[PDB]
Amino acid sequence: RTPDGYTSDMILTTVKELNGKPTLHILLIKRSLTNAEGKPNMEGGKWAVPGGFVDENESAEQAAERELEEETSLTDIPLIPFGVFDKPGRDPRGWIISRAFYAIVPPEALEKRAAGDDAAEIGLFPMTEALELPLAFDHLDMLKKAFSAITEEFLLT
Amino acid sequence: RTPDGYTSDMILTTVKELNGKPTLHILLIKRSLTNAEGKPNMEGGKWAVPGGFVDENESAEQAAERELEEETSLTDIPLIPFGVFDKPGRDPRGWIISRAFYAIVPPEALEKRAAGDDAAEIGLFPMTEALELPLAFDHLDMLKKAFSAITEEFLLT
Repeated sequence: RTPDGYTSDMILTTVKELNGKPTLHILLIKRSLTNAEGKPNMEGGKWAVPGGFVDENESAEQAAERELEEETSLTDIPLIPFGVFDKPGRDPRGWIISRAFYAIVPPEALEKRAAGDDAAEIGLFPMTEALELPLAFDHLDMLKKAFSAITEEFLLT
Repeated sequence: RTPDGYTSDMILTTVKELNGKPTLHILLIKRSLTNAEGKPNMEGGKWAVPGGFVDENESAEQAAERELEEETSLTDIPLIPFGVFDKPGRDPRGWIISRAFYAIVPPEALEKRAAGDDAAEIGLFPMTEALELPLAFDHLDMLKKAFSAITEEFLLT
């Protein structure tokens, strides 16, 4: 018995004004209602952080650097590791181990994707609102641990 | 293509006097010359940190807590995560992802194992000497990143 997958998942954040106050926002992507065959999707309709499967010939970091660019065209962004999500059962599709990173990027690239041609599918949420969404997998746990770590970094300054 | 394994690897350290100076030591375990069949062992004869494979029904943390007890009978020891070692090729046996932890324990349990009935096989090394050993897999990289993190924690006090 070996693992079914390794993923690189990204808490992608920015700071922007909500009601004239600087507020931490997160980019999230709603899972399709259907899979490729047109039947009901696992975790269908639930919001997920951006990310993807890591390839045999890369590190989770390399996969996160790539997935950052595919989703936003950002390129010179350090990704901060903040955990591993490996709790048995986290992903119903099998034994999948997630390496989780956060990044703090300028708001404009995230607004572009939330407003582009996938708009119904992508949102830029204040983090307190994101925490109340219907979230895929253990992603609520991911967001709570990221929020906490990011906040504690912001507090130290 | 999925991963071949997930491991929980432990940098197990203590502080004790070497030439009347308090020095960081590490417990390491020499890999057998042979595998179970009696033929040459992968990474045979090379020193490795304690650790083991994580089971489908546990977290890497649970596996580290267990492996701490099997190797030393310590039980109330917080394990500090310090990285993931996922670099392609790190383990010749396949695609194996390591979740790495450190712990700082009292010297006596580590001295017991280094002096017990596996004595030729187990050593408690000053960390600077451990860094020069013939080390299995990427464990040199693991020890250098642990040493660095542990030192920077000790410096903050």
